[PDB]
Amino acid sequence: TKEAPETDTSPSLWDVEFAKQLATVNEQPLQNGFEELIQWTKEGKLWEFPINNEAGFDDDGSEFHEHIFLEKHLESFPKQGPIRHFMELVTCGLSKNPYLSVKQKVEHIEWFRNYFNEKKDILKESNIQFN
Amino acid sequence: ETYTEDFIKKQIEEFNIGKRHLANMMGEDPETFTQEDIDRAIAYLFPSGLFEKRARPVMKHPEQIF
Amino acid sequence: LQSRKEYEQELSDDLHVERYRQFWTR
Amino acid sequence: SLSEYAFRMSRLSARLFGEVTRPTNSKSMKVVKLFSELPLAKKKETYDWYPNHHTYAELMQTLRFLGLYRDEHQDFMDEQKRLKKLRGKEKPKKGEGKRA
Amino acid sequence: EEVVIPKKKTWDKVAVLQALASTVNRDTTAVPYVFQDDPYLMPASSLESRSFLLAKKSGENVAKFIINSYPKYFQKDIAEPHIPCLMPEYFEPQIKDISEAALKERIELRKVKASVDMFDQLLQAGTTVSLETTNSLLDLLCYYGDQEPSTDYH
Amino acid sequence: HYVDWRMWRDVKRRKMAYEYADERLRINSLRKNTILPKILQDVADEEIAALPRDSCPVRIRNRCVMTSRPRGVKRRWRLSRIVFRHLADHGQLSGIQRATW
Amino acid sequence: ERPPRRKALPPRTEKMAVDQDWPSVYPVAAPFKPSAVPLPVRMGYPVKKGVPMAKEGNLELLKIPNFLHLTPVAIKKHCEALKDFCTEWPAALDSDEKCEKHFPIEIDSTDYVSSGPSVRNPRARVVVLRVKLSSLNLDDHAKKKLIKLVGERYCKTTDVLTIKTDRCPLRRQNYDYAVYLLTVLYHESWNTEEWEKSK
Amino acid sequence: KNRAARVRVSKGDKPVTYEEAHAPHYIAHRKGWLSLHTGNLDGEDHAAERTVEDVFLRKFMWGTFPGCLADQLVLKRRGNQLEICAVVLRQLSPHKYYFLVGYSETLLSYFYKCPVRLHLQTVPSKVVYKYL
Amino acid sequence: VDVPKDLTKPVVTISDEPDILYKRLSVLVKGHDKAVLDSYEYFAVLAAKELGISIKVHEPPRKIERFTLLQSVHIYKKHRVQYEMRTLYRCLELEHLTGSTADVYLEYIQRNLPEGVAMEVTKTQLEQLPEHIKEPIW
Ligand SMILES: [Mg+2]
Ligand SMILES: [Mg+2]
Ligand SMILES: [Mg+2]
Repeated sequence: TKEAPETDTSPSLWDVEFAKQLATVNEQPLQNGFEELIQWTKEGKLWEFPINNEAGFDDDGSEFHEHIFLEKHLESFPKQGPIRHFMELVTCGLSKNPYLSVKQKVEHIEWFRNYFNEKKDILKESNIQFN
Repeated sequence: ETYTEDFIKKQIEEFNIGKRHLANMMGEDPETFTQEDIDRAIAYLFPSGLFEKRARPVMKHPEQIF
Repeated sequence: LQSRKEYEQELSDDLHVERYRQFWTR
Repeated sequence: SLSEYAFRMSRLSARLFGEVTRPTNSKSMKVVKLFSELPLAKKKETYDWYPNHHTYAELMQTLRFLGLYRDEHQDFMDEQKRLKKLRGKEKPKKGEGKRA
Repeated sequence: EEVVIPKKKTWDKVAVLQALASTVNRDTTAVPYVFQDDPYLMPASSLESRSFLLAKKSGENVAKFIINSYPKYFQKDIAEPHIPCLMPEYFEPQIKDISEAALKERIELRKVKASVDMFDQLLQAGTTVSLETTNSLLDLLCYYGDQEPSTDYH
Repeated sequence: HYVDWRMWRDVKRRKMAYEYADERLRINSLRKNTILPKILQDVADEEIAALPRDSCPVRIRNRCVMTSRPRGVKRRWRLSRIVFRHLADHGQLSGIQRATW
Repeated sequence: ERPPRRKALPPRTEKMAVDQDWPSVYPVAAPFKPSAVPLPVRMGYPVKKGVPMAKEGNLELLKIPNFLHLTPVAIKKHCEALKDFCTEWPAALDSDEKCEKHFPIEIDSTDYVSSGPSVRNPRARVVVLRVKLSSLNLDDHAKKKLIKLVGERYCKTTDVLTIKTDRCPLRRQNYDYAVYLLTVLYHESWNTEEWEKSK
Repeated sequence: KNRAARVRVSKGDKPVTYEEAHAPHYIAHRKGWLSLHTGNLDGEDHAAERTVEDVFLRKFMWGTFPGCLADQLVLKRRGNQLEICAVVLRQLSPHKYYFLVGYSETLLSYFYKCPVRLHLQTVPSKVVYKYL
Repeated sequence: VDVPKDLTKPVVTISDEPDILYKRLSVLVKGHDKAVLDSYEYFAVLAAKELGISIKVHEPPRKIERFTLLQSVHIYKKHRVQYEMRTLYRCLELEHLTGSTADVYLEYIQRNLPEGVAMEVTKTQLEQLPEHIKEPIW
């Protein structure tokens, strides 16, 4: 037969409709209770057993180090001083939060970076330099 | 409700028919199936945790029930 | 009375990023 | 209240387990607690405390109009409202009320 | 000493149910499972066998009509994991711009009248149309013969 | 279509508090510590007080989801004591029964 | 009305033989159908000089989670088809001690089955790691330092170190963190620092 | 005098079913629960949501089958499955009953985002446990 | 006589990946009804025996939670109605189970879990030492 089918090209409506007619001849009503659950599981209506409480939930495929080690996001912040100490508590708290995704945790970190940029004048009067 | 002898006779007939069906479900010989085996089968097939035992599902001889 | 010591002010080395970064896989 | 060996060993353990390393008083430890847990409002119990009464009432109202749901309570008020119009106790028009 | 660990066996998500269904056979004393297993509701004729299924399918079509007519009441998802097949369907186009990209949306929605009118408007505006987009329009029009696909209600 | 205006006001309070929860938490974090300078804390105090009043979580009142009763509410079922008994006494609540011992 | 009122058919229990294949009647879990169960079962508190209510129109039998779909005949037949789905446990690990020698690390995870539309459960993310220090390549110095680092996570009576990780949202992420903590704790215990001479 | 879910004694001509006859101090002794779910079990969450769903279903089925229900509903939950068991009368034509079953199963499945099965048990007349 | 001639068994593929060993499975089932748990215990025990799975069964002590509510809609404080929610337990201890064997048994019993019954499965997984902990690097 053909070596390399044109799978890249999207099939036309005629091809799609023809496949539907193929499923019609094989379509029959449910015969017993088992067939109903089999159809529901295939359609995704019914839960997949054994029970997995994380079925269908994967927060962007994040690794454990992304959630816990957040020091890579404190580069812009000062390396020493009260700001670094304050942000260390925030990063420590965020590393212990299982209800926030990595993207959400970065938003909290970025919020203080923008907040201190707007408040540079106040920090300068307190002998603190930000950026 | 008045239970005539004809009504009781039909109940015993259904009890005998049902008893053989019950033994078929449990995979036991109907000829050797006893009254105690009926209660064990009934309790498993229809688990009821009602505190009063008289409110639980029961399958006895019609003479003992009526 | 304020107690300040030399070792109490030493920052802990971030061994996760440097020393034990190779352990994040396998 | 610890020796040098105990203090540094404890501080080393905090770095290993990701706890607080720098000496922090009780007041500033609340910042750790604030970000370790969801706020009270963000909890699913708070913002989803009530069922969507708009969804429930309007759906049954729409289904009643479609005839697929018979609201016995609503039919009671419609009949009672109808009898008041015959009795003359009809709702006055807004703006053009009894008092002007 | 070395211990041998047996190879892991993999099976489809519905393999267990298919295995269990093999144990039981069909029931000779019962009507088809699609019908209700109630003596008053069991069909008593081949005519009733067809009519009851049609009546039951009529109810689903009516229910599907209300969901699509009023999607606002069924947009709250509380199922974990999410169920795409238990959500309202949208058939109206969501892009009102007159462009080739927006035209392809109506082509996927099988709106023959909307597609043919927009294609003429796109051609009158002078903007070029891709050959694949033009070919896609032909397939929709040729298959349905320039007729609207059957819908639940207008 | 809520039970009454008091329930409707509570929904507005809950909705607003959810929207401002992230912003309020971040600002309140600057205030609950002794590390930041007092000048920065005083600015944060004014900023959090400039947020809308109904955004405060303290103004949220747990009410019965059926009859909007302010008090006598079981938090597990979110029902008032009167409504809870009505469902429980009819056997419509799973696993709930009269207690005798 | 051209015909009379519709007449309900006799229940199909009368057409069931005494040697019928019962599991076919109840393939899956189904509510109690009086017209489908050929048993003269009665349930309900009887009135004075009365009898328990018949199975027909009996709501009490409808509220029982009946096991008619899990008869002992069916259970033995169900497991026959499931034998191909399982794997043989290794005969080398005859006892628990043999398991400990070859697999000294034990991981505990919990799964919850609850009825509802949502399967999410926050308690499933917890991963517990237990390992005996005797099975680790530890010398005198590292073992003494390891106990101090972990604190109460090590039980001296059982010589078992327990690490509980629940920071990450996912169970798999917590499993990696537990393995990571054991790796770091072991290597850090071996490391000898200059300040340790002040002990 | 206690008045909760207690049908007062009539002149002997009031028919009452098995559930309606028993007082609330019988829900663990002589009658069961009309709904079964793991919401109220110890260490189980989502108890409040299940209660609201149960209340809606009873009112929905009451209006979806006007004058058809002969007894209280029975609600069962096994994982994602939701089964509703009802005892209805043999007055409405089977064509109308089948239409509602298809309609109710589809509408509730899309409303609660979970599969729903409805089981009907027809009776010739409303079952009378005793005459009060 | 209308029996099927040939039956298509479900496809099971023996992968090259090694299986996971479960040391123990503590299947705890909670419910409001003791008879249902007893019936479910019989189903679970019988299923385990036919599958060649070692199982030990014991009953954890039950938990009863009681709370007090006012009886009258208005005043009358001295009169109360007290409710309870009894939680009955039943622990199943499976031992020496592989990953595939535990996967099939749990699916068979979870799908057959009666309504009103919740299950908490504690899975103990046996693992070898990580390759990084074989020898120190310093
Ligand atoms: Mg009003
Ligand atoms: Mg308050
Ligand atoms: Mg009194």
